[PDB]
Amino acid sequence: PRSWILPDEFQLFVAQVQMVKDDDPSWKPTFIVKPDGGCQGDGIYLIKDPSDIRLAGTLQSRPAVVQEYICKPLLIDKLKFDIRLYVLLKSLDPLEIYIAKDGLSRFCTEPYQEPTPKNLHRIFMHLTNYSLNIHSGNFIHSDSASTGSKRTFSSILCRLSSKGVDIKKVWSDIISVVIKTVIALTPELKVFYQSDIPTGRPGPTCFQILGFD
Amino acid sequence: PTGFRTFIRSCKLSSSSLSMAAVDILYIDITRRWNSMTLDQRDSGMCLQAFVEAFFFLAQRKFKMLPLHEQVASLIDLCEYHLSLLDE
Amino acid sequence: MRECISIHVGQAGVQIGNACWELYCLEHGIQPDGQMPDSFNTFFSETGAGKHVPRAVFVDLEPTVIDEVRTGTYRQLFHPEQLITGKEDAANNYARGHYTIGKEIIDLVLDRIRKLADQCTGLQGFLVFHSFGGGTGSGFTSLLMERLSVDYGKKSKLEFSIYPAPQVSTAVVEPYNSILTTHTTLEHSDCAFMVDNEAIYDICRRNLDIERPTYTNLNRLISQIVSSITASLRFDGALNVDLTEFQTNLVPYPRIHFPLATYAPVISAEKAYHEQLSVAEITNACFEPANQMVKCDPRHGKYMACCLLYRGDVVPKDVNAAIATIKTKRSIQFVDWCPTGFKVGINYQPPTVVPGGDLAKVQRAVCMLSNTTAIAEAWARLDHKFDLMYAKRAFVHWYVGEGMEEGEFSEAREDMAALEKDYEEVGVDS
Amino acid sequence: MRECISIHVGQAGVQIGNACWELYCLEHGIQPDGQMPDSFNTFFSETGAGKHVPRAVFVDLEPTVIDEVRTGTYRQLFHPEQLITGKEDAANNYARGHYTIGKEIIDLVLDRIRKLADQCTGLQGFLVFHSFGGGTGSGFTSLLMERLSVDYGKKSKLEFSIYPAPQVSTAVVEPYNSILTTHTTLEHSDCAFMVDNEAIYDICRRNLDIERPTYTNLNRLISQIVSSITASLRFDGALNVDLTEFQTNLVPYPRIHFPLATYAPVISAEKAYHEQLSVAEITNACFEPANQMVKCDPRHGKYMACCLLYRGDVVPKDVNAAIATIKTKRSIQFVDWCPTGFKVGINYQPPTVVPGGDLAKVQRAVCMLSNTTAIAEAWARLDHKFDLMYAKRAFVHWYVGEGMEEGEFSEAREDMAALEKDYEEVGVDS
Amino acid sequence: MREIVHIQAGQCGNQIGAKFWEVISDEHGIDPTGTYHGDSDLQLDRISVYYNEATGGKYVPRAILVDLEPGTMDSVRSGPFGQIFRPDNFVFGQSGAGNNWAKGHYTEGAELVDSVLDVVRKEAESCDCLQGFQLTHSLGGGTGSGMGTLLISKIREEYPDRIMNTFSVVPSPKVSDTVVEPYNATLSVHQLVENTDETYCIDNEALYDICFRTLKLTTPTYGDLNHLVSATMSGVTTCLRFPGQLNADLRKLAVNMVPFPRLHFFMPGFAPLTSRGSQQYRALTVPELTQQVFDAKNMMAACDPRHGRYLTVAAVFRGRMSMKEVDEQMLNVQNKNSSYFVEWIPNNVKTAVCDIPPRGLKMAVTFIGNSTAIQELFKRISEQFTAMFRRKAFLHWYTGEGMDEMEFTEAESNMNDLVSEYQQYQ
Ligand SMILES: CC(=O)O[C@H]1C(=O)[C@@]2(C)[C@H]([C@H](OC(=O)c3ccccc3)[C@]3(O)C[C@H](OC(=O)[C@H](O)[C@@H](NC(=O)c4ccccc4)c4ccccc4)C(C)=C1C3(C)C)[C@]1(OC(C)=O)CO[C@@H]1C[C@@H]2O
Ligand SMILES: Nc1nc2c(ncn2[C@@H]2O[C@H](COP(=O)(O)CP(=O)(O)OP(=O)(O)O)[C@@H](O)[C@H]2O)c(=O)[nH]1
Ligand SMILES: Nc1nc2c(ncn2[C@@H]2O[C@H](COP(=O)(O)CP(=O)(O)OP(=O)(O)O)[C@@H](O)[C@H]2O)c(=O)[nH]1
Ligand SMILES: Nc1nc2c(ncn2[C@@H]2O[C@H](COP(=O)(O)CP(=O)(O)OP(=O)(O)O)[C@@H](O)[C@H]2O)c(=O)[nH]1
Ligand SMILES: [Mg+2]
Ligand SMILES: [Mg+2]
Ligand SMILES: [Mg+2]
Repeated sequence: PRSWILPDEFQLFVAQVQMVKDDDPSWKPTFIVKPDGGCQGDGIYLIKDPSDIRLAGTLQSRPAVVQEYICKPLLIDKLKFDIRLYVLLKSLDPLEIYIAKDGLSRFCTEPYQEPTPKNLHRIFMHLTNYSLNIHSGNFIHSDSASTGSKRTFSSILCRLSSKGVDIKKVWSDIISVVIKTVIALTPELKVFYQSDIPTGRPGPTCFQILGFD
Repeated sequence: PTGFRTFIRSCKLSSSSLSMAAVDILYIDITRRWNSMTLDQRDSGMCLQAFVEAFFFLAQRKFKMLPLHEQVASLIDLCEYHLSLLDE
Repeated sequence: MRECISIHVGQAGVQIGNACWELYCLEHGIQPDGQMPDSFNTFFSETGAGKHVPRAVFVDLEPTVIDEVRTGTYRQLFHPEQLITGKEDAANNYARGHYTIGKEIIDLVLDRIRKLADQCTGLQGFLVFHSFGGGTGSGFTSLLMERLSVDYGKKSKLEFSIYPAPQVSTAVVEPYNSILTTHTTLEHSDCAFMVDNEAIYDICRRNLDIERPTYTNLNRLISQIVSSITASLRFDGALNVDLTEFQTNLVPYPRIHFPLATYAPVISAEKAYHEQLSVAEITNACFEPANQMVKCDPRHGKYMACCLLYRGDVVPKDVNAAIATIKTKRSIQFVDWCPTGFKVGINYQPPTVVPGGDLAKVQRAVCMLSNTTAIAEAWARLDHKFDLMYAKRAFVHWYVGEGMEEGEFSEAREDMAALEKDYEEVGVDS
Repeated sequence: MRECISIHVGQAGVQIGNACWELYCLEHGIQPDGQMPDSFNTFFSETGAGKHVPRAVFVDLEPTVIDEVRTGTYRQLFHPEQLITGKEDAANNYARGHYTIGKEIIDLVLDRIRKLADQCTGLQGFLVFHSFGGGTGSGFTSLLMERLSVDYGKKSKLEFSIYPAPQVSTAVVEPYNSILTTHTTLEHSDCAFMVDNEAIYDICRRNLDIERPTYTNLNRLISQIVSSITASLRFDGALNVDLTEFQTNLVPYPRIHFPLATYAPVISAEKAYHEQLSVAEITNACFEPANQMVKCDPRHGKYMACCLLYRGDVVPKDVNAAIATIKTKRSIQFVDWCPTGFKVGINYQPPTVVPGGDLAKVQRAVCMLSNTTAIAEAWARLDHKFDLMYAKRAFVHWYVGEGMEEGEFSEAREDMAALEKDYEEVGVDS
Repeated sequence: MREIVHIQAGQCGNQIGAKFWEVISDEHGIDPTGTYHGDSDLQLDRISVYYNEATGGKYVPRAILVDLEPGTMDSVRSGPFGQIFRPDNFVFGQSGAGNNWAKGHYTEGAELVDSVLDVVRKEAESCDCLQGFQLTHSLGGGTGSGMGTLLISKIREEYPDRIMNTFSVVPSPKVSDTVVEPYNATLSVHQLVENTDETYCIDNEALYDICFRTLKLTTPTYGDLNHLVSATMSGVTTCLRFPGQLNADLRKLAVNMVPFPRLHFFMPGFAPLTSRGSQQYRALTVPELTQQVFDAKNMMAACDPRHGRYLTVAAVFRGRMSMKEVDEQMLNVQNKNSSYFVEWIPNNVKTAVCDIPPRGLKMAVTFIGNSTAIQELFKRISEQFTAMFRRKAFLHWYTGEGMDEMEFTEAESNMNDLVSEYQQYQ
């Protein structure tokens, strides 16, 4: 989804929102603000207008990202869930990418509803972070791979196929977006590899395990 | 800046329309913009994204009235041809 | 209830303001410390202790020109916070004073200007003193003007500026800055008053008979003209020209607001005992090609509006006689659409003489303001210099480094060309 | 018959009290020996032989700060029983000031307070000066206020506190004490004015030009504010405001009693001879979001209520004109449910300038007690720091080891969050 | 009021304490004979913090001096300011316990610890309000490292509510004059971690570095090294004995230095140490003191702070400066070197100000720094210890002096746990 970098691109974000609103008065977007250095969902909040950005304080010097919020995800048991997939990058030259057949599906602890001004503050129904949902009273710890707030991605895929959904196409497009992210992100890694491990000098080989959300 | 000028002189992108002064002005403007963009204001030199912007501008200058995918790619092909001539 | 605020910006503005305020203090009897040993209300604000503080703010993006004011003779006169100074000089760069260094000092100047305006009930306009061909005087002046319209909209913005000479220059980057200041002096000003140093040098050499003059005499002449402009707001006389009547009688069309200033009874002490400086003589001396303070031939163009500000022992009948005889010679030709092109003001106060000056004591003086189409000749040479410099991109990297694009260069050149076209076309007859 | 009793706790409290009582002695005309060479029957009591004993108790947990007063300039001023000191300090520990050492010295302070309050006929209320993250100044103040409310209910208790600064801090355990002490401030004090050291440093640098200030200048500024508050009780004049009157007018709801203090004519005695301090000038300077004594900006808040206290040559006509002028401005905005958002007060006594100070002998001065919703920013900042430690459970073992349970921290956090939401909800529009 | 009882142990402890007592007596204005000859009314207000008033304007320190060799007692007694001490505070043995920690902790120390504790109780009970004790010793010998552990273990249970400091000298790898010395250190750190409120690591090689580099001293001696330790000792407790804008007692320093109970090892420093021919070329300001106070060159411990990150910083300034300048300087450090600071402690620096400066000087600071880099010292000793323990070396002495094999393993486990827990918060 389209993104803006604060505080550098705040004016561009405001101008774009204003122009689209003028073009479409019925347009009621929802944006999500996430800190660059923030992890585990800390500092991430939801806004409906560019003016809703908290621009008064000492915490605004940190760069942030404003992103178009996906207001309509798939819901399983009326709970919006995200998928953590483990991807192996074997080498940059030649490029080698491997994708695990199973992942971890993390579910929200509250029923999902479309973003409204009355439920923006409800982080449990809008954030799928495990560290944030674990403190909720509705979090369920289950040893089964198909129940609880944390499940296996293969189980979710097979439940989806039980409704007649082509899981092969789903897996194909997951593979496509994963490979697309890796190729989009590779060139800076080749630059960093050259900077840190110059050609002609002894050095170890490198690989990585990445968690795609 | 020496790297940019060597690149320009190697892939022969310079011509009557684009002289050395214009190349230097473009380099200075791009470097200043990308240094100011980052949180740290030193950024002594040019990162990769600024080089991507410069390559986009150069590809826009050449091969006019062409799609963007055809652009950049055409300039890459020309630069590779000139490099192959250079090493050969 | 007729207060005016002056904004001396840049080195040239500061050292013209020194002479301006010396002359003002002498005229109104104010000592260099602020105590008199009404008329003084336009330029001075009175406090409880009887101390008169000047109604002006000094701004420069460097200390070296202001500390002389703060440690000189007139050090107890100005408010300590009205002398605003920066830390790093603009280094003859428009972008330096408009985008990078001048952006850190604009807030203090705006706050002090708002503080000054809070003390005025009959505020009339602003008297911006600056100079083209300089980093601060071209960039910070633009920033200040732009924002002084966003804030005070209907107020007047009178501009006194120094223009580059035909062949006598100081910096190799003068055409760039002077072209870039065209936007601000065009669509953020009401009357742009221009003077170049070469013409005042010639005037000093011929009239006052000074072989090697310097900036002080030039600034004193500028102060005399500025005092003549506002001499009606403070003193009393027969015909009084207000600030708004001046520009409603001098500016024909909105974009044509670039008058020309002249001061006739410019004479040394020795050569004044022999010449009877009657009203006709000085009135004719105003209409002399070798007497204008911008190097341009007034016979190579039209005459649109004329304002004659008389001070001293001037009876209106003699003014009518001088105007009548002026409209007889064919060497001074006007525009057919202005059958009446003469505005007259008469005030009683004679001009004053500062100690250690180069101007003789006289009992009548005339300041002449002319809206002539001979300024395009001045702009054309500078435009040619700019094109020659810009054909091979020269010094442009300095401007681009501080945050300016080449679109600014192109647009400024186009704007100047359009203004020149407008001036050339307004001279046609129909 | 208009008596107030002063209490000063901790090093900050005692030093502020020194400044304040020197100011009162200079004002009413009392030598440091308590004997003059009426208006004093609110901070002083007269014995048989002309002595004037102040109505204040100095309490501290460590000997040095009080011992400085015991052997100093004002040695023969306080009844030595009124000077109270312990044996060991709280060591920046709220638990020590509340549960371990404060309870060991709570009897003497109450006995002396009773002895002082039995010597008065009508008691307006107590005054308490302290800190907010200091240990003794938090814990012992909490204990003292908790017992004072029980023993002297339905009686005013106004407190002046030094809230922790957003950036500079003199301690590492500051947020813990600050968060734990905002329960008696919320539920045991009838009013509370908080000042920030950083704001006073900025004010001293910008206004008084004091490059390197010490704590004495800050304390003198607080002394000026406190004298401004309790001026309609001692001296007479125009419209007079007592403690109950401005408490009613400035506290809309019982949970909102956190105003901000401002003193407009802060002049370095060298800018005084260059500007006039009219009623409009000082009234505008009070509302300027730079001359504020805490690090909050009203521009990101709404002005819930306003109290103005004028001293010197002030007439109601100028006050009304200035209030109207403030009303017209749209940059500063009030909430909607107070059409009349001001309570004004005029006194005749000019402010007193102490020797070796930083102020100037002005003719009129104004003190602003402004209730806005911007304070929610400041607490928030402090709030953040607090949890940034409590997540790692840092430095908690000290507080736990001195009779304080683990639940008090979370209780105070929840209380402070509730107060923040309460202050935010009143800013909504109808 | 708020008096401290001083204890010296070993040769290193006795010499450092003698220099310290000369320093404090000069500061408070005390004759070597024991009289007061000084020009100030503030030198005698809190004199009841180190001294006791005997008959006829005589002042006698606390100064419990202990040793198992009766040579250091004679060295201290016949020596500058050596009759200033009470005659019966000298508790001396008959043999210096060799270089054996077992001897001074189990056999020779046992027959003298009771004798010491009698005089310790006798002095303490003559105090209005005992703030605490402080011990100066070295962790490389038998008498020092054994007595300063046995005595501290029995002083802590007797007065659990008081304050206990220790200016210990941690053994250095390069400057080594003892063979069995690592053993002693490994057997002491684990008792200096649960029995003392504070502990200052004073490595000798850092003192030599300061003398060679900062002071341009060709030939330093032990007196020059002890001068710095005495300066830091005085700067730690100045706010208990002279007035200030922001006082900082020992307990106030403790409460905002140790985030957790066992993180009480610090790095000392003294701000204005310059030279003798560079003085004229310097200006005595707050910013320059803060610059020579936070450098990995003015630190009295041999571990680079750049290798770790500070958890907390103290700064007991002494002089008539301004508070705004101090606060501004502290905000610059933290903003400039952000990486060298724990993120979960905002404003890690705790400040203080005392008016009276040390004689001659018009401004000084004492920097106390809790840093994770201190773990280096421990991980530098353990390795050596292991190098000598896998092949049992010099262990017959300790084994025959009553100890058993398991104590060494327990001590190594405790020290390893301390290193790991200090690394946890990095
Ligand atoms: C040329 C000159 O001006 O000499 C000064 C002096 O200022 C210098 C040389 C002194 C001098 O110190 C040293 O030479 C020195 C040598 C080795 C190790 C440590 C110090 C001085 O000895 C130290 C002495 O300082 C004091 O008097 C302090 O009060 C100090 N006094 C003692 O330690 C002391 C105690 C008992 C008997 C004699 C001295 C002190 C410091 C902290 C707390 C209490 C007291 C002074 C002014 C000097 C000399 C004499 C050269 C310095 O002293 C200190 C530690 O502040 C070393 O760097 C500082 C500043 C100067 O460079
Ligand atoms: N007639 C006068 N011309 C002046 C005076 N001072 C400067 N100048 C002219 O101005 C030009 C130089 O520009 P300035 O140095 O005054 C401009 P400023 O100081 O504002 O720019 P920076 O160099 O960026 O500081 C040059 O033509 C000078 O002859 C003056 O007092 N009178
Ligand atoms: N504006 C002032 N703030 C002060 C002053 N003295 C201290 N303080 C502030 O107080 C805070 C430090 O805590 P205090 O000095 O109040 C400690 P207190 O004596 O109350 O308790 P103990 O810890 O038992 O000594 C910190 O915010 C200082 O800036 C002063 O004179 N003026
Ligand atoms: N700074 C000082 N370090 C010292 C001094 N004396 C010794 N040392 C250092 O400490 C170590 C030896 O300390 P000591 O001889 O005082 C140990 P102690 O006498 O307590 O042990 P025993 O051998 O059991 O008697 C060794 O590293 C020495 O270089 C001294 O006076 N000052
Ligand atoms: Mg200049
Ligand atoms: Mg205290
Ligand atoms: Mg020994």
